[PDB]
Amino acid sequence: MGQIFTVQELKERAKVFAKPIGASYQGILDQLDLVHQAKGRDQIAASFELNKKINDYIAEHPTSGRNQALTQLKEQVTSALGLEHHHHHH
Repeated sequence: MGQIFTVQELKERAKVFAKPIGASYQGILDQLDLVHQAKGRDQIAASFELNKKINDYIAEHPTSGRNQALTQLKEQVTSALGLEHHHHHH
């Protein structure tokens, strides 16, 4: 809340409705804490990388107002690593 979104705090808002645990999806939360490993302009510059790619979250659930927070919030730090949204044909 001070600056970078906390993983525990995200779970509260991300709780929405009781849903199955992704387990492997938790990687999205490790980015918040991991961002502490990168340093210099590369760390923050990463913030602009996933930023655009995160726009996908809105496209997936644009009807939800929560995406506005996750999109903008994650775009700050989660992107701070530029993990590049993974996708495949299916």
